[PDB]
Amino acid sequence: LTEISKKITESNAVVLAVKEIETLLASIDELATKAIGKKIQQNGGLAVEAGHNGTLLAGAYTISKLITQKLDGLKSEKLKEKIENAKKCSEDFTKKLEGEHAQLGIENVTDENAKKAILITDAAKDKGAAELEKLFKAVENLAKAAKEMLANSV
Amino acid sequence: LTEISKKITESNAVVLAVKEIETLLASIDELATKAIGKKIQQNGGLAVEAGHNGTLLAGAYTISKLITQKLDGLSEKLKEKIENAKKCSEDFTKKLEGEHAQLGIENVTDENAKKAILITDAAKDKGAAELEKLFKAVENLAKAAKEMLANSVK
Repeated sequence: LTEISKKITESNAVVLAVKEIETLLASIDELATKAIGKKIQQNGGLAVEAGHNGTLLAGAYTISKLITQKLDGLKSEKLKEKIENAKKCSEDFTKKLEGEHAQLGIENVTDENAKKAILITDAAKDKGAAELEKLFKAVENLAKAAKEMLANSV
Repeated sequence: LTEISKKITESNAVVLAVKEIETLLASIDELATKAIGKKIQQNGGLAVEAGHNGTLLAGAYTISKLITQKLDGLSEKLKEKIENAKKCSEDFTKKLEGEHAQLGIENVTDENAKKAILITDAAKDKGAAELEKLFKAVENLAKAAKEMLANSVK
């Protein structure tokens, strides 16, 4: 019974650490679905302001660089393959954004190009969003396995 | 007792839900410290691109509203700590809206963006002071939630 408390707390530490990565991905999705081409509006809400998404994409870039860092701190023989798959997907996403600097690494990034980078429901998603979509799937799979380990401990 | 396990899972759900809010705040701090006045750089990293922070602030505004929603989703022990954080989250959102003249444009200067979301900014008079209070209210809420989970696991 002394082993169970040690097993529950340490497996919950993985669930908490994975939740951090899940939420970082959700914040990118929130920037993509709500903030692209927008500006703060008088009396609340967002108003349309097309084509100046350069600093917003720098923010998604920085969060992608936080996501791989969190994946590096994860270390479990059962989750080794699922963790390493998420880390490769997180690096691919960051590298794809870097490769599209000609269109994404400017101030006046168009709404279309910003969506192609970070909006996973974008039709073309050929400037990073397809890599972001794989990163979502890899992290969701890692979360499901971690949540099952905590349920088996309890 | 088998009933204790019900206490562990339900109190761990609170820890997970608060961690989600903490991470949303960390993403805003990551936008503030790294992305303001920046753009994606060829070969990696971020390059200087002053101003044009308007859509980045729209993203911080959107994440601030997600934080308020998550605080609404939250335990008769933590009611005052939850209500205090919810009040701080609404104050932060309302402060950003009130500064729409300087924050609700395309070409938001680096200085004004930092006054809004960079809690280490010296002036911090366009929202960052409210953000700093929100950080403190959430970290105090997190400490209380993890203390309740530690009492359950023993």
